[PDB]
Amino acid sequence: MREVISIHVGQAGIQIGNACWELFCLEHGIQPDGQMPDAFNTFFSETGAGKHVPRCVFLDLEPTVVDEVRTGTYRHLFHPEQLISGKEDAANNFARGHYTIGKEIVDLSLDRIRKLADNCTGLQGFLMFNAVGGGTGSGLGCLLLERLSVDYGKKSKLNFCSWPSPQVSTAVVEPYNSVLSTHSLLEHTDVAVMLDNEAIYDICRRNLDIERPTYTNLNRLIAQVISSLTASLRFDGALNVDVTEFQTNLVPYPRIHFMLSSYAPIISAEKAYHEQLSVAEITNSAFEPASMMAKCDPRHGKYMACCLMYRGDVVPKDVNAAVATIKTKRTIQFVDWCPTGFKCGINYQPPTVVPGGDLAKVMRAVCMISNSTAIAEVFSRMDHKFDLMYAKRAFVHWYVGEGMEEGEFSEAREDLAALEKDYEEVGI
Amino acid sequence: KLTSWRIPHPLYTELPQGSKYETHYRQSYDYEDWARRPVRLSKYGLLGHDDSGAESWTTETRSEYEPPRLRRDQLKAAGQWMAIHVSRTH
Amino acid sequence: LILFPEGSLKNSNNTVIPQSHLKGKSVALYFADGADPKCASLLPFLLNYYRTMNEGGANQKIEIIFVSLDRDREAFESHRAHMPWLSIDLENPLTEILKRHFRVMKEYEVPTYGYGSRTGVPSVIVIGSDGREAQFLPICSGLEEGDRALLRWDWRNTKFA
Amino acid sequence: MREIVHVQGGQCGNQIGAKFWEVISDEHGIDPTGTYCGDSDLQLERINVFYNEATGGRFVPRAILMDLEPGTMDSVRAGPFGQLFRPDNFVFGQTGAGNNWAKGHYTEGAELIDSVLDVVRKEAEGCDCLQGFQITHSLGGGTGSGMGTLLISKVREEYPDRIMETFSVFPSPKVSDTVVEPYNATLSVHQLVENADEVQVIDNEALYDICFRTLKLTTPTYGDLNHLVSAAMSGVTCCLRFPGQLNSDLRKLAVNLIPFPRLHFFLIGFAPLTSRGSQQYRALSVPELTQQMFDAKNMMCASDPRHGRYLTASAMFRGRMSTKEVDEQMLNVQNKNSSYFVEWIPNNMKSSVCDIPPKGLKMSVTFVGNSTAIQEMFKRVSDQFTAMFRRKAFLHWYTGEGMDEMEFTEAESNMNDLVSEYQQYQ
Amino acid sequence: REDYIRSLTPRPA
Ligand SMILES: Nc1nc2c(ncn2[C@@H]2O[C@H](COP(=O)(O)OP(=O)(O)OP(=O)(O)O)[C@@H](O)[C@H]2O)c(=O)[nH]1
Ligand SMILES: Nc1nc2c(ncn2[C@@H]2O[C@H](COP(=O)(O)OP(=O)(O)O)[C@@H](O)[C@H]2O)c(=O)[nH]1
Ligand SMILES: [Mg+2]
Repeated sequence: MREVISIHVGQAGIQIGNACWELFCLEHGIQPDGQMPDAFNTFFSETGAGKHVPRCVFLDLEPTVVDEVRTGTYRHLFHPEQLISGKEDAANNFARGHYTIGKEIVDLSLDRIRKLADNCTGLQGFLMFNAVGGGTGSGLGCLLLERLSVDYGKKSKLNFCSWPSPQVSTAVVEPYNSVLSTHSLLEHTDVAVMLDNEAIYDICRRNLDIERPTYTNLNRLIAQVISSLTASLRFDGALNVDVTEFQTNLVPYPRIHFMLSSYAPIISAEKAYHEQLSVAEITNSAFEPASMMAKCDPRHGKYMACCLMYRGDVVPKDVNAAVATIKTKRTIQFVDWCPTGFKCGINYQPPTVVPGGDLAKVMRAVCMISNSTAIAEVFSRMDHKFDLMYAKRAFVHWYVGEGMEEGEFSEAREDLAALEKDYEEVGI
Repeated sequence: KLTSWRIPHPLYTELPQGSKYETHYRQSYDYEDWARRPVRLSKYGLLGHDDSGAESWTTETRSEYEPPRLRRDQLKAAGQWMAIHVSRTH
Repeated sequence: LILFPEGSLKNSNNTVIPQSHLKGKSVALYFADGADPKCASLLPFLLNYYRTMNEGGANQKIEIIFVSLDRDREAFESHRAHMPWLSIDLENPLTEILKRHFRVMKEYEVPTYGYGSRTGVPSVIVIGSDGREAQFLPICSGLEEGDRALLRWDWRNTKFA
Repeated sequence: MREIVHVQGGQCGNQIGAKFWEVISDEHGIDPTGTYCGDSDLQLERINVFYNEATGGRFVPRAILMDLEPGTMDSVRAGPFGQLFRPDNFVFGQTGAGNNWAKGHYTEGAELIDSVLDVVRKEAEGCDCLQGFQITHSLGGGTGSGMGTLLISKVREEYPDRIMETFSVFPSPKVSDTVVEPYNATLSVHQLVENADEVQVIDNEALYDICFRTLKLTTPTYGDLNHLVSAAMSGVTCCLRFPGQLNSDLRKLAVNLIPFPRLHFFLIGFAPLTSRGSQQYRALSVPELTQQMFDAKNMMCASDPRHGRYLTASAMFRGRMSTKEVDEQMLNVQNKNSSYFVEWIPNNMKSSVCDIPPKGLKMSVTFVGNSTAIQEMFKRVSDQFTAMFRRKAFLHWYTGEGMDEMEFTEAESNMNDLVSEYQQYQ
Repeated sequence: REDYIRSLTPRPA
């Protein structure tokens, strides 16, 4: 059988988590009381009486958003000890997560992970959902990812990240505890999808027409991406890609695994019923230079490998025409050592609609997950942000007091610098 | 908003007691009343993991060694039913 | 069930129409105050949207029924003469039971109807066949997009069966 | 069939005794007014194992109540399911025997023991089909320790061929009201080794710890502490009441578990144990009740079994199940815990099926087991015994009614024998 | 505070 664990670390992991688990329950017709009124697995474990329980762990050091789930509309659906909340927030301190109070949450979280990593078989992927620039997401994310790479080894891990944006930021220490967070995504991660806030901020006020996107609308759009990623696992389709061919077709070199995301068609109900949305321009709007979910101009760099998870009423003869259209375009470049670089897949269900959400149901969607050279500049903005920080050692006393040793700041500098060196070395 | 405090003068009349939960989560992800649902536990106390009892006990010999015509009907209701070939082939 | 009884639905010229006349259409209630600056600002936009989209077609696709919260019958008809589409008579208790059902109160739940949420005036609300929350238009809500949420109408998927 | 005679002695013993008669009456569908309820053949064909029929048809208990107080006798009489008990088997004794082995065994309790052997007699010779006795009592007090083991002794020379089965309540060191537990219990173990053949150790430490951890309880009342005991009591004698696939017995338990005849002290488990929060949320199957029966806390005694070695165990299952899954679950749990079982006893696991599940559940198991970690508590309360005996702590209450100091050292020498025998078989 | 999610079911408050 198939199953993926859905570890949600941090407050962003919880808020994204209750939106993706919202959508998984909607597409399988599973109510919050667990009852259907064999595709429930890869996300749900049957418990005898029709009680489908999700396969995740809600993980947050502070008891304010986990307890909100334990009092909200999903206080039933989620298993009680599956939800784990500690006592204090990590105060946007990577030392407070990875070298302080996080340990007494690691033991319980790895225990419950071990419970539901042996209740069924397969164990295809370990989905992670964390916020890089924050506190408990960066610290408890680094501890728990490093422990699973030793214990639950040789199993793929997909770290959906909410990486800090260049001009938008909600915390002044995000330059520190993101460079101090790359060293878990560089040596304990097989696939690291970079989603940020600015590029999905903009994608809602010109495509969804919403002048007030809130964080829930952000959590719905990432929920569509994770749904189309894991749709080819559960539901039967055409030529298919799952988590293991996902690594052997997007990761050319072992340490080059930082890639982007793009979803289409995100167009509201007043708007989507006017266009064709045909297979030619829904992948062409996927390769649109502003349509990525990451602030990354793709034209100061060459593409490396892309997977096109089409989902719905697509026929494989239609995808080969759209592949030919994108290749003949002279805006998207490619490296010379990758002649063919599109590993597409097609499922048969249309993407599901959320009643009350600001989307209309289309019968096909394009989610591209593309590895590009241009992702190096995304990390390079906060290379410059850390340099302004570390010149006069701002905010170090909060870090060194908890558990820090003053040298991992320079170790993280060399880890990101050697990371940038390889993106300009691969594309020659 | 002092005009709304005229009717709950003790407020312990249970009319305004616990009638709100006013967070962004309830703004964004709710429908009709599936948050205040009581948790059904057991009708026989702390031991009973679910609802069961004497109306479901059927020991093994009684439950499978029943007469063949009754088992015949019960499973007819659930879907009971060098090489060599025929003389046609050469 | 019957949502609107045989004499509760009155259009212009004051001729009663039943629920049978209502099929095939996008049915929206319009909770409104006569003296509200919000309603007074919104109503020409609703008039223009109704006229232009309903003229632009072969069918009467949308249709709106007006629910008043005015202070008296004089103000009710003074709003009514301004107001071209359907409406309920004010002292019919159907207006008050709709107030209860769709939770569109005006701070005065605590006197008689002491539940919680308010969702005040104005409120354009497309409804269902048996009274479903078909979808809420954000006029003054969590999105509160004023005079432009009428575009968010999904009129080919909200229909009166 | 096989008559089982229940006798409960002491303030503690009568409280578990009443709770046990809530549980088996729920299993057999009997109203508190005595009449039978429902149409449930599988709970009525073996009614004579614990019940007797009586003139008007009331299923009268075979239960004998002794306690030298007018204390919990009338609280269980006025309580629910207390009108079952015969108003003849209540033997009171109105003077009190507060926290003294002398006032239960040698003086005072010796005059009322001459009437409770009468009630044991006329109940048991009515039908000469007695499989065993079932004694409940605490050793950390007065009437329960003294008169409890006094009936334990005199029943054995009159029926010297049949089981007596004690669900004993041992001192429970930390939570210990009153101060004479090391004197009372240590001067009572040396009869529970000689004229006993089936002893069930129950502590209030691990009973509280089951409550605080596998149930997460905040205010664990004395009612539902006894509900855990009564569930395990009803599960260890489930085959004498219900038909099964691999039929167990109390004597099948006795012959198969105990080695050389002084090693009859057993931990007890009953493990479909969850809270009500995570009560709908559990795949209730054979491979995971085995994981829950074999991890420390779930054992009702406060002696940690991972510090010792199960010499012989039993896995008396109750419910609808398939048998090679219990057989391979016994073999693999012996395989991963090979250091926790004994090299000169192959296959240290009894198995059985009582078929009919417990009330409310769909499967369950009673894990009774000999452990060589059981001397952990024996050395614990003997250490408390010698710490008081060196300085001559409160003893004039004991010897004033008439006992010798030489008798106490015989108790400590006989109990220190039990520490050594377990050690050399470890 | 502690097991709030449980502690209404056996005794409501
Ligand atoms: N996409 C998305 N990002 C969020 C959300 N909430 C917070 N963030 C981002 O997360 C970053 C800070 O981390 P938080 O999610 O607030 O919380 P955290 O990562 O768990 O760290 P702590 O606050 O210490 O608990 C900010 O840059 C936010 O932009 C959300 O709901 N959705
Ligand atoms: N598990 C349990 N323990 C009890 C109960 N009643 C008393 N105890 C324990 O027994 C000790 C008191 O002994 P008690 O039974 O009163 O002595 P007795 O009256 O002379 O038999 C206390 O330390 C309690 O911890 C009960 O109902 N259940
Ligand atoms: Mg947060």
